[PDB]
Amino acid sequence: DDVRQYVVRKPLNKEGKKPRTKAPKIQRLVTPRVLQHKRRRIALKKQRTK
RNA sequence: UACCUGGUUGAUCCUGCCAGUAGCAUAUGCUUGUCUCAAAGAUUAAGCCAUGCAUGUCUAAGUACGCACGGCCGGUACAGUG
Repeated sequence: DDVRQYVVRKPLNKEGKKPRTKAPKIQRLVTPRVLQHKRRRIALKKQRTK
């Protein structure tokens, strides 16, 4: 199930500006970038043994 | 430039120290147009201190839901500045 689906969103309704909603940056979220970093670390191990 | 002048005796020479003389430091006095460098609360009290300042710091790369601002496109977690 998707954690990013269920984020607690915060409204923002101040006069003189457009009413908008903010959401936080989710931490400890698996993304392609952390997986790419993991692959890079294992690659560094590979070249060191070679 | 390895230089001298004077002072004891009625007069001569000498030992001898002193005064003058030149440099360096500090202080001070009088005077003082221009320009270039430039020391400067050590000496006496490592005495005592009013007030202000003398040490802070962010990149693409630790943490951003402060609308403090700010475009989306709209379920697009997080634009970006901060």
